[PDB]
Amino acid sequence: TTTLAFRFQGGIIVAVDSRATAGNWVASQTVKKVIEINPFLLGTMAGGVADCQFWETWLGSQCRLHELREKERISVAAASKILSNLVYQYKGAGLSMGTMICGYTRKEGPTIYYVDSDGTRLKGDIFCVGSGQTFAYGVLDSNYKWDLSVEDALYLGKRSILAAAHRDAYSGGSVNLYHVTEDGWIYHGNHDVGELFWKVKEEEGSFNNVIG
Amino acid sequence: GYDRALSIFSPDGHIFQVEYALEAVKRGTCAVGVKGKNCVVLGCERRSTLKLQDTRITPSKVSKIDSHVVLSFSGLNADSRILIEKARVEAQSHRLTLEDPVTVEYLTRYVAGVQQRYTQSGGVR
Amino acid sequence: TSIMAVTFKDGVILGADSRTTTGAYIANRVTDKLTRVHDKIWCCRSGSAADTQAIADIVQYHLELYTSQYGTPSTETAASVFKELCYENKDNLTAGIIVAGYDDKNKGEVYTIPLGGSVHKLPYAIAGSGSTFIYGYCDKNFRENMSKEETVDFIKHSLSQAIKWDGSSGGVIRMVVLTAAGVERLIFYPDEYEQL
Amino acid sequence: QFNPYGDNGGTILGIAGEDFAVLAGDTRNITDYSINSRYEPKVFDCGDNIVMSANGFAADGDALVKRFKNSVKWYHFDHNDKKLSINSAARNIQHLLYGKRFFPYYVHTIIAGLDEDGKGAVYSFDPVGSYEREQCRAGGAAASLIMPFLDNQVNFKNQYEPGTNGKVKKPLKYLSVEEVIKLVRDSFTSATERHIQVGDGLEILIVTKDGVRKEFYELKRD
Amino acid sequence: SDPSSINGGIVVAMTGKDCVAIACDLRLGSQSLGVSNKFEKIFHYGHVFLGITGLATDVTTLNEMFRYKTNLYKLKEERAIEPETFTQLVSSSLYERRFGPYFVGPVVAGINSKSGKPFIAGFDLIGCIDEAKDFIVSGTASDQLFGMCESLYEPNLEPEDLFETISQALLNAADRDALSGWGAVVYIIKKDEVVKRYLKMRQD
Amino acid sequence: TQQPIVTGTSVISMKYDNGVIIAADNLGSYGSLLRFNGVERLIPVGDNTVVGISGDISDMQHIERLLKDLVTENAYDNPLADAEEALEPSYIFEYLATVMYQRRSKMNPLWNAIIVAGVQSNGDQFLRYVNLLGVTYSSPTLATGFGAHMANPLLRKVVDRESDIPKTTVQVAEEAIVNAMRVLYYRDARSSRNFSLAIIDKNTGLTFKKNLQVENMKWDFAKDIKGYGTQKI
Amino acid sequence: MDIILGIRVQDSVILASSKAVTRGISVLKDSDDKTRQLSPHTLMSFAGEAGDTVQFAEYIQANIQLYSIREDYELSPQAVSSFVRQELAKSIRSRRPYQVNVLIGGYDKKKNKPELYQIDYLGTKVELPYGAHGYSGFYTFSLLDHHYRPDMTTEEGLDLLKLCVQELEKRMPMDFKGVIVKIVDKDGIRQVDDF
Amino acid sequence: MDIILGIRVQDSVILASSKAVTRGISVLKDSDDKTRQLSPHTLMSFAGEAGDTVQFAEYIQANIQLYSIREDYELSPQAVSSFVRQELAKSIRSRRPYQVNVLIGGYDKKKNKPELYQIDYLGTKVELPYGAHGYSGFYTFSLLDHHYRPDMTTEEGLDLLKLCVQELEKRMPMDFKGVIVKIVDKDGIRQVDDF
Amino acid sequence: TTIVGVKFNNGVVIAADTRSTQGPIVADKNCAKLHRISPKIWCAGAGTAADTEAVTQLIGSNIELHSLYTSREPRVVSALQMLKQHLFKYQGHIGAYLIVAGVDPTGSHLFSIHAHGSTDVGYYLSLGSGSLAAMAVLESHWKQDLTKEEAIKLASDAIQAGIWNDLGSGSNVDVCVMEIGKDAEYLRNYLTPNVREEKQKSYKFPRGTTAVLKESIVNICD
Ligand SMILES: *[C@@](C)(CO)[C@](*)(O)[C@H](CC(C)C)NC(=O)[C@H](Cc1ccccc1)NC(=O)[C@H](CC(C)C)NC(=O)[C@H](CCc1ccccc1)NC(=O)CN1CCOCC1
Ligand SMILES: *[C@@](C)(CO)[C@](*)(O)[C@H](CC(C)C)NC(=O)[C@H](Cc1ccccc1)NC(=O)[C@H](CC(C)C)NC(=O)[C@H](CCc1ccccc1)NC(=O)CN1CCOCC1
Ligand SMILES: *[C@@](C)(CO)[C@](*)(O)[C@H](CC(C)C)NC(=O)[C@H](Cc1ccccc1)NC(=O)[C@H](CC(C)C)NC(=O)[C@H](CCc1ccccc1)NC(=O)CN1CCOCC1
Ligand SMILES: [Cl-]
Ligand SMILES: [Mg+2]
Ligand SMILES: [Mg+2]
Repeated sequence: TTTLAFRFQGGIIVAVDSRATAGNWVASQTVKKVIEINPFLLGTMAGGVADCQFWETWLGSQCRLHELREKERISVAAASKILSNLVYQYKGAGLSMGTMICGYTRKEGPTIYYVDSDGTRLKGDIFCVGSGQTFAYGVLDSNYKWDLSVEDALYLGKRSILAAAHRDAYSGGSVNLYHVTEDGWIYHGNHDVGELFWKVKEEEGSFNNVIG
Repeated sequence: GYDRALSIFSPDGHIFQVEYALEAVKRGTCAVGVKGKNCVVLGCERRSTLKLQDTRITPSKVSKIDSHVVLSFSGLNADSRILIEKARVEAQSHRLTLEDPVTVEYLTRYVAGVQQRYTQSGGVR
Repeated sequence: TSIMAVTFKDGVILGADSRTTTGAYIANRVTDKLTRVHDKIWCCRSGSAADTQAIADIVQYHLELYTSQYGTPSTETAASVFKELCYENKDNLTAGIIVAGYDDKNKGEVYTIPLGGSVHKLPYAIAGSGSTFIYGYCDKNFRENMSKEETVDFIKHSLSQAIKWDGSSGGVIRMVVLTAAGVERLIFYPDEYEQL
Repeated sequence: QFNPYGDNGGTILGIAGEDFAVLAGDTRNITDYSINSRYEPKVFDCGDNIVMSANGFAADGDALVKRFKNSVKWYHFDHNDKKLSINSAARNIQHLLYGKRFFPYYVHTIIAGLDEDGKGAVYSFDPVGSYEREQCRAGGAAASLIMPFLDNQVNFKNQYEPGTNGKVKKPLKYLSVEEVIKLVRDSFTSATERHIQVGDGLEILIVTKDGVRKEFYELKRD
Repeated sequence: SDPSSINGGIVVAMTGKDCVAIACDLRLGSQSLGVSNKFEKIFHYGHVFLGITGLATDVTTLNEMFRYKTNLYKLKEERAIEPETFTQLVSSSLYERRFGPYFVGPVVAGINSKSGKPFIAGFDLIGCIDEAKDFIVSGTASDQLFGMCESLYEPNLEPEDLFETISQALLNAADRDALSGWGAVVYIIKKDEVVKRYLKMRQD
Repeated sequence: TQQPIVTGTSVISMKYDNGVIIAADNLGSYGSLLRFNGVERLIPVGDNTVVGISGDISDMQHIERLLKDLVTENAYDNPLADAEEALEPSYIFEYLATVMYQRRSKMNPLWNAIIVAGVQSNGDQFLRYVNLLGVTYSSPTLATGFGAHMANPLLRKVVDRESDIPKTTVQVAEEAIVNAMRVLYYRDARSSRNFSLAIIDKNTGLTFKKNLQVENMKWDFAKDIKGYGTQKI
Repeated sequence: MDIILGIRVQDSVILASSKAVTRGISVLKDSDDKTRQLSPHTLMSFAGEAGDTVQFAEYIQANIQLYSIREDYELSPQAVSSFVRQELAKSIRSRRPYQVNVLIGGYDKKKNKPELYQIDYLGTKVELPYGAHGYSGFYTFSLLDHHYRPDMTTEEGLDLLKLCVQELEKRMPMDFKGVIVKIVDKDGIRQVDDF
Repeated sequence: MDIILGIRVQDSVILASSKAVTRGISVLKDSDDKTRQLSPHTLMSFAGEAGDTVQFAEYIQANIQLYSIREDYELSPQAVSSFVRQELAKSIRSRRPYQVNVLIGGYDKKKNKPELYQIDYLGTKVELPYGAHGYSGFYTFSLLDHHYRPDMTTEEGLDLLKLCVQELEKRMPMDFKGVIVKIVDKDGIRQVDDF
Repeated sequence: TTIVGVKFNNGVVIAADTRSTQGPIVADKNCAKLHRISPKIWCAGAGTAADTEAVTQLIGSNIELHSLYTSREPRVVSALQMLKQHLFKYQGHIGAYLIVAGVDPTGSHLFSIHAHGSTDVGYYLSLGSGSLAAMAVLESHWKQDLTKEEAIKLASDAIQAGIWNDLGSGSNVDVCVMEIGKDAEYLRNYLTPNVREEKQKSYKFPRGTTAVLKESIVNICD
């Protein structure tokens, strides 16, 4: 896996790849690694598929129960802490998860929390998670500014996953984009790396290491 | 464990143990709450058949549940301590999990839920 | 394996079962474990099939070269050569061998060579995994200066019981008689020895 | 030390069409280098137009099918004979598998059927309960042999339109039941040739709105 | 720390009507890290072609070794080495290192210049010859290649048709393997002409 | 977690036109020591089922007691215990299969391999296998241990698929079983000469044969074999 | 987690804690605050195993805050340190122990004295003029043995602390991304923003 | 040892190598030059096991210098890289192998072209437009895939290199104490003093 | 592998299957396991494939030089002795399991050799992973005084048992007959009972399907 999310002037960008592996066997190229918890909350998935898939869908059920009981949408902080407290109870049992809880609320504004299976919970502006996280960081960090436009921010997120998809053997397939605003999350399409790589190479003039 | 159902219905559809618990409240010292435009005030009566009292150390009638919520009461004094303790613990538990202090409505809903549970549990009044 | 060698009035007789195993699978049910190193000097092989065969082949070569220079070698001499190979290579060998031979001066003789590579001259000797079940029987029934017929019966009954209790032993009972008269090979099948 | 797991071999394959879906699997059952049975079925009709197969360690496979079949029975009892949809079955199976997260069922599970719009559906699971809907999936011992062939022939991967300078891809289209069965038969004969744990026989279960039909074909017995 | 799967890579070979084809991917990596996308695994000594998968240092070493040996062969014999003879030389050289082997999976391909017969062969790391009428596979996606070849292959394919079959076998096998891909090369070999084509494939 | 102590070797079986045959030797091995010789490893259940067991004997005797108790429990409040509601071979098997899988799931298995042979009430032949792992399978021929490697090949020459079952008589079927037992005595180092055999027919019922011996053995060719390579004497 | 330091001077206690959070070959964050206020005049910094650290710190925070509300009174630094020690002493013989080391800095309002306590994951408590956990101590203790005096001011203590951080930045293998510094005195707890 | 980088541009090859030498919990030196000149137009940087690195580098240096004197001629970068690869390929099956990874940057005077070779301790050689050894590559390769062009100048290559070092200083766990940068071109080898 | 050897009236016959495995994958479907040591001495080999071929070629080479040196036809016992002493020296690390047979001036002979260097004599022998399936047939149908045609039938039947019942063995049956006074006849693919059925579909692609980036003529000439 490679997943990222960063905060900027116009909200939050979230980008992920779509590969699943069992050792060197490429098991799938079309896996959904973003989970739509509600119209204002997103969750990213890295590590074990079952672990991530099961518990993040569980998380959504706990978030729905919050708004039924409290007549109000749950905060990003409280949502992330439910998950982190859950995995802490299982600490040592062997769960494998690297997740990011991203969303907007009135009291918090745009917010991102990193949560992993050894109990770490961190608020932050930029995170990259997964086996190809370092490749994504390299492009994202060197091109990041707070004052990026919505159009440029979407591209940088897309371009950072593409970088990791290319270099990391355990990342690839396609890119899934999301933009989170004050009005909620907006889906910005599935982008196959088969076509996207060559399109980016030609138009941008990058990837000169590859035989054109 | 002591199991007896103490709170039960009567032919006319009343739960006498709950209604007799209201009589204990009627016996208690008066307590009043008034809310203004930008504040709330809690007033409490103290009976004057007790002189030679030490007011420094005597339990106060109004109790802080958290730094932003207070609780007063009327009825059995000993019973009130149990509710106050449970409320204070829940207040700290809420801050721990939700990373935000309780609302007044939430705290009330919790205390009321405890009181209800003691009206249909065996072996308790 | 179950193997033994017994001295008697006229000479010495060697005996053995015919089972070779890989775990619980019988790789050969008609194995010959009694092997010639010289005209009237033979040996019973137990332990690793590869090790015992390689040793016996080297001994036969040594005694053939002995004979070419110094004439017929003694049974003691044959045992010494076996010992030398077993002792000096004790870390790399799994071989339990009994040596038996007939001289005219010394008559019948039996030497046993366990895992360590020590030598022991005895009136009779038993060895192999099946031998453990017949120590009691053989001790109570062995006499010195037995006849040919008596000694054949003693070995037949002994190996019969060893075969009956040991799963690593079975098949036919092979024997080799060593006397002044010459060299005789005997065989005994299950239908006979099982109902003893 | 006692080892609670074993490997019973075999391989399974699921493909989905426009108004149908197939779930195929070989009938051979093995341990180590021995054959246990030349005809031991492992693709089952579970009711409500849902077929299922759990390949790997047979004892865990049977247990899981047995538990899912029973889950369908109680779904009817508790919800007024309502039909269990393929998407609902899939979610239920995740919980069956993840319930034993710390002592897993050692199987690759595949289910097939029709979705609520009448279109063909195939879901596939890992041993601990992850799942995904797909047009195509192979599972088991020969999965690595069959799956890349399916990418090429079902989803037209790496195939471009002739003369278009590798710019236009071969367009996606649904396959007929006749064409799908051809691909299944060829996939298993190829797998039988190159994998020792695959052979003896092939059993295919086809699922349409009319019900569940069966077809059987001989495979090489060496 | 499994020598044969540190760098990654694949090779495949096929026969046709009066022709042979041999193909390989271009990836060289260090486990998960992709390093080079220009690492060709097919070499040739005269008209005899050799592909090698496995540990990359040994791939380079063996190429240099067989260039060495085939150069001396030609000087002494006064002729080019044939595929059948070269196959025996590869086997002898690998078995020489029986208890300290090169971690490789070589594949020979070519046409005998005297008889005109198409020839292919494969080996394990210690030198066992694997001859075939149809196809030979090697590398980290050998399982995938076995499946593609067994279904797609048919006998007596024309050079142009054979190119399509071998290319599709390699591409679809490589896309199901994490350590293989990053480009591909195909060699079509007729009696007295050899065409080399680079394939367009996904770069992840 | 166990290790087996006293053990029993192969159990072999097959189907024929009117029923099923099953056999197993009478030995109880203690490692390499052939300790006990009077051990019955075929256990009948009613007049229509025989259960053959290999592996740990203490666990076998435990299973005997469970089957014995199953008969008793089935008779309770059951007027049709000897008729329509009698214990079927399929009922007996499913019970054992359930137990075997439950025990392996608790990491405390019954260290056995089991074959349930019998005839159903509608005349259908029943033959199915289950072991310590809870693995189950059915086939025209079934065998455990060494029997799986040596007996099955011989028995499959008679009945290779389903359609060969009607074409196989009881005479031909028994002959193939008896031969397979002889072969196991030649080649299995934890087998005995003495064995038991059981036939379950849809017409003639249950026939239980005890104290059978392996006979007509070929050993005479052993006399001609001398040395191990170059020896000529 | 990695670097936590503490210095007690005449009228205050100063805690310095590293900002880095590192997992694998990636620095995930460079602005992490490794501390929790337990009461108005008591502060606890922490370091150790991932997850355990924050879980333990917040659990202690909740318990001390509960006490404050119940009694309408602030526990002394000595009393808080003893409570924390006992919780860690219980933990070490549990099925899964808390792997967390802590420093507690507080100002006792009854005694009008600053106090610094060092407690490790075993429940080993000591009161000290200056303290450190982990590899930090191997540099800072000898340095402070030389330059520390008991009658120093808060400003002198901050300069003394700058000297420690400079040494660690010179000789430590890992980049810990600087420190967050907090002061505890008669007027409570405050953060130094420019360090 | 840890970080070594290489970039080939239009007319030159640029090598950047970390200055830190760390043993245990102590940075023993912050000005270490992890490179050796093999010939006037060929430079080799190195990283790996302590002792092995310098011993190997100087051994290669001595052999290439011996060749130069014997033939009165400078070996090409391709020829030098092949010699180095073979020595490492021999080493890997020795009783005790050299655990050293290298980059070779050179300017071929006959071809008038810059050349960069990456060789690991197994003897795995590749020619590349940009290269790295160790954990550095996990950040720099993706970065260079984006920003690198083949027709860049030496100045453009240095700015591209600054971008790599900045990223490593942000996301790497260890403090590697900056880098020494050297340029190889038609006029030979020179060091950039202010980086 | 399955390999066997059977003696008869006027000579000896050996046989073998033709499957070569690489884990659970079939690497070669028609490989030759019968080896020629000398014209009338042949060898069936199981175990590590490279070892059986290398050891048989080395001894075969030395046997030829020995034959030329002595002006005599080579004996089976000579090949036996050279093979066992070589294999013993390497303490089982050379994984060759051989059945050695042939005719010579002394007569007809049949031996087996194991990897650690032990040898056996017999009228009928079997080695390899399918040796138990083969030995079951041999123990059932072998008798004294077999004819040529009877021995070929028995040998191939024993190999077939391995082909059908052992997952390690498969494909075809190879035979070699060695009769006294006659030339040895090598019967390659004596039985072929595993022919691949016709495929359901031709996978011939339209020309231009594969996307290409570069073309170039390669120079093979000087
Ligand atoms: C990138 C792609 C690499 O990590 C991402 O991190 C993704 C995360 C996304 C998809 C949520 N991770 C994976 O793809 C993940 C990597 C992994 C593997 C194993 C353990 C932890 C992490 N892959 C999986 O989880 C795969 C999913 C596919 C469908 C196979 N699942 C497995 O490998 C399963 C179950 C693993 C498992 C976990 C806990 C207990 C037991 C098992 N294993 C198998 O299917 C077994 N195996 C497959 C190969 O064939 C033989 C049987
Ligand atoms: C009785 C049986 C016991 O005392 C006799 O001593 C006979 C002696 C006769 C044959 C001269 N012994 C055997 O039959 C002997 C038993 C044995 C086994 C292992 C070590 C020592 C003794 N059997 C053998 O030597 C067989 C003969 C082959 C099958 C023709 N060889 C093996 O079983 C080899 C032995 C390898 C070896 C190990 C240690 C020291 C020396 C040699 N083992 C295998 O082939 C391993 N096999 C692999 C598959 O899994 C089962 C084990
Ligand atoms: C039947 C099939 C088994 O009973 C027969 O015995 C045949 C004998 C015939 C072919 C001579 N045996 C095999 O087919 C044999 C099985 C085997 C496997 C492993 C060890 C021993 C026996 N197969 C082989 O020997 C293959 C031959 C290939 C397919 C041409 N070789 C391998 O599988 C090699 C084994 C190499 C080896 C090295 C050192 C000690 C022992 C064996 N293994 C690989 O190629 C696997 N791997 C591929 C990736 O690169 C690294 C090696
Ligand atoms: Cl022997
Ligand atoms: Mg087979
Ligand atoms: Mg990739």
